[PDB]
Amino acid sequence: LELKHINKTTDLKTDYFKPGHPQALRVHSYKSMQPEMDRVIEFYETARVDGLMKREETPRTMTEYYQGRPDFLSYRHASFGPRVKKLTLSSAESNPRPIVKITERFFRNPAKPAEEDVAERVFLVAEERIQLRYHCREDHITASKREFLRRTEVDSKGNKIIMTPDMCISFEVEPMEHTKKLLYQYEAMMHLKREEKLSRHQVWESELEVLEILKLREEEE
Amino acid sequence: MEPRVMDDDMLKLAVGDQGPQEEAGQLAKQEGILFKDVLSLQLDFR
Amino acid sequence: ENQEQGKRKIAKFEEKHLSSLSAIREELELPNIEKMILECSADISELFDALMT
Amino acid sequence: NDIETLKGEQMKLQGVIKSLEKDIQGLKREIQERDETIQDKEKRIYDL
Amino acid sequence: NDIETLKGEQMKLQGVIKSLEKDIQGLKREIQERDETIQDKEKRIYDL
Repeated sequence: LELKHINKTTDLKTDYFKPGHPQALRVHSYKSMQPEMDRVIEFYETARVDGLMKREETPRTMTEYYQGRPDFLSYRHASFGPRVKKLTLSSAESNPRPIVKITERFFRNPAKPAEEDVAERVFLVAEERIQLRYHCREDHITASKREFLRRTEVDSKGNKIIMTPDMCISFEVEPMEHTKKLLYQYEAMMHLKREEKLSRHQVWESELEVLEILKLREEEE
Repeated sequence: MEPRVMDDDMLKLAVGDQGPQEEAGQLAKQEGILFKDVLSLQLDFR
Repeated sequence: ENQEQGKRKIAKFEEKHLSSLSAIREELELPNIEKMILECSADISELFDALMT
Repeated sequence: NDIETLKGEQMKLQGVIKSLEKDIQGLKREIQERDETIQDKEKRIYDL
Repeated sequence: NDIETLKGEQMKLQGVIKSLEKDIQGLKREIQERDETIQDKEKRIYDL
């Protein structure tokens, strides 16, 4: 621990650290030591393996800024909902916040075309939609946009819900004939459902990492 | 036996028999692999 | 030189027009929607004149 | 035994769907027998 | 993994069993509907 700056007017405590930490702490700005409060945690890219820069945690949302990731992921943001009142568990570890929204913004991949490289990917979990905004080509202003209504595999009557073209809404600058195919969009659903599950798991892992960081800082203090 | 010579009829026959699929999946394959746009052909053991 | 200037003007218009589209998709009042679509078209004409010049 | 029972799971998911379809196929045969009843009465009305 | 796929196979086996249960009762109501129509039009036969 190098520096501790306490601003009494805002009751703000900021800890400036040094390289070489097990969790690679650089900056920890907070007002209270309790979890699920307003805090900013800044890390080191050379010492972290996920390339994470920044995590701003609010009582309702979490935000992660990355750098140098092989999948070009740069931005993650998950909005949580209110907790259902379960009378048997009162711990934040045992009662995670239900994930409502996830938004992942990815760096531009030069190996991919702009209309196929996903610039932004939004999972509305509660309403069950997935929205893709692709990267913008240099000879265009607006970008390709696609909307998908993620339906449950089983309906209310026990039948498998088969894919229909009316569900998929795609705004394309140039209309690709291969993106209107029903098979390509179905493989897109499979990949996007897998990515939504992976993103929710990664957000839960980030919350557990925040809890571990807070426990380690409490032990150090 | 007679070695028959390779034509469009058994080409589309192999396109048919490579994937059983479903009905909406079959329409998806119709949009995906047209006779101009067949991604892969398998004609082994004929 | 001229290509770099055009690229910078294109980038500035891209940022402004993306903000304008975000203003499109959140507005609830019809005269406001029509008026800011009109100023979007005015911005399009301005960028067209910029690249012509 | 994992692969066979997962394969048994997938056919049984198709079995539930096709049984729902086989209900409709069973109705189609009974519609034909209804039409056979339709066909014999109109022939006797026409013979009338 | 073998056990939970076998459990899933059993509860989906209930799925066709209840879906077939709708089938025979669906068959038997239309069986009477065919027979009632034949009984009405064989009365028409006695009229002819």
